[PDB]
Amino acid sequence: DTTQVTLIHKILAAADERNLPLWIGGGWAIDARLGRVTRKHDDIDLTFPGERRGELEAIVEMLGGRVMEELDYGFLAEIGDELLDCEPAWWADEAYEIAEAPQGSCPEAAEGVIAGRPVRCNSWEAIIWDYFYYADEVPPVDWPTKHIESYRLACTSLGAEKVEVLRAAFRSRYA
Ligand SMILES: NC[C@H]1O[C@H](O[C@H]2[C@H](O)[C@@H](O[C@H]3O[C@H](CO)[C@@H](O)[C@H](N)[C@H]3O)[C@H](N)C[C@@H]2N)[C@H](N)C[C@@H]1O
Ligand SMILES: Nc1ncnc2c1ncn2[C@@H]1O[C@H](COP(=O)(O)O)[C@@H](O)[C@H]1O
Repeated sequence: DTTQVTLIHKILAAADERNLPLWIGGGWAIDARLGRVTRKHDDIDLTFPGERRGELEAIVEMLGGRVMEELDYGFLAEIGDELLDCEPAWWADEAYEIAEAPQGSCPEAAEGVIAGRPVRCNSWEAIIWDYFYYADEVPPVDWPTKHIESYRLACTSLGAEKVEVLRAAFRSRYA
């Protein structure tokens, strides 16, 4: 969506004004790290400081949107027709961390680009990590192409050995 790209800019601009860091996650995070739009994305994934949820909600409402229901891992919001999938991160020692995610999931540096603009986005490890859950719940043979090819891009970018080490950590933690 041209709509999603512009909505991302609008959200980040509003967050910047509030000195509120926000990380782009999921599909858009992959494209941000690649610096190229590769794929339609169902929604916009956001990671936010859990202790400043109120400020994110205010941004959403400022933009004519609304906060919808709680999710198992965060909350859902909406601007126009577009859905915002929002997950909190919490201050660790010198960075924010998503609960039950790899260390370094919310890097301070803006390490991606969307439509020429630098953006904060979740790490490759954090991105990959969520595919592990997905694989436990949905047989990868039933994954749509949009998710399959994005997963493979992430694996290509991170490297096969690092992915398998991360998978081992995932399996071990949840066994
Ligand atoms: N960090 C711990 C959590 O990791 C994963 O959640 C991940 C969710 O599955 C992600 O949501 C995605 O998957 C959900 C379905 O689970 C879709 O409804 C949603 N549109 C899609 O973006 C969401 N965008 C990020 C979140 N980390 C696990 N599925 C649940 C776990 O509690
Ligand atoms: N049905 C699902 N169950 C669990 N995880 C999912 C599901 N769909 C997507 N995901 C994960 O969430 C990430 C972000 O999805 P998206 O918001 O569609 O970009 C994907 O890259 C997958 O890792």
